[PDB]
Amino acid sequence: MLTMKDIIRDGHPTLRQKAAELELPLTKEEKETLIAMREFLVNSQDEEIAKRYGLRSGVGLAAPQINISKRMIAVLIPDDGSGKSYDYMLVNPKIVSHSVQEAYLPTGEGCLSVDDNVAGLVHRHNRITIKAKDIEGNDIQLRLKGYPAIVFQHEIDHLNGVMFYDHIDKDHPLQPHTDAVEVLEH
Ligand SMILES: CCCCC[C@H](CC(=O)NO)C(=O)N[C@H](C(=O)N1CCC[C@H]1CO)C(C)C
Ligand SMILES: [Zn+2]
Repeated sequence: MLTMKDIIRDGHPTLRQKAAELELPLTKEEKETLIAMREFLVNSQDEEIAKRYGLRSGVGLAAPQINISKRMIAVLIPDDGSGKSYDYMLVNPKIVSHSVQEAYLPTGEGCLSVDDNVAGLVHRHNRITIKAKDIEGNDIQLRLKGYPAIVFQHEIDHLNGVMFYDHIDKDHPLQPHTDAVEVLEH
């Protein structure tokens, strides 16, 4: 069972490296790792379990965050009320296309590897199309918008050694870009 002790903190060199592409099929160890990454999110979102193991609630996790420099991510965004939910374990995810229009969460973003909050808007693409493989090597192509698009971009960034605060404007951190879409926290 993965817990906060497995999540490396900001400053660790692995978080700034470029994660390595995965060869398909994945080995048994890599599959178990990806499943455990997803299980971590599940547990983090369970009030009782998260309390018992002092887990910080999260909706996404990238292999580099547990010191594994491989291009694998897990996203677990619960139903927001629209009936839409996102439960994906992706291998070699890549954004193949995206909108020019940007989007951002009004209160900024948080990271499991970053202990203290960092104020500032993180502008990302409002719409993206991702191609990736699933845990069994099959093909997956997602068309995402708004909140989920932001979460997947946050995770993919980890695979390229990019941290959310890298996007924050030094001078005007809370100034939304022209025509950027404000995404309600959901
Ligand atoms: C904008 C991108 C969001 C997805 C990623 C992050 C987790 C992370 O560090 N991934 O690499 C997350 O879940 N962050 C948390 C988060 O913002 N959450 C988790 C559940 C609901 C929501 C609001 O608190 C925080 C509090 C650590
Ligand atoms: Zn993060």
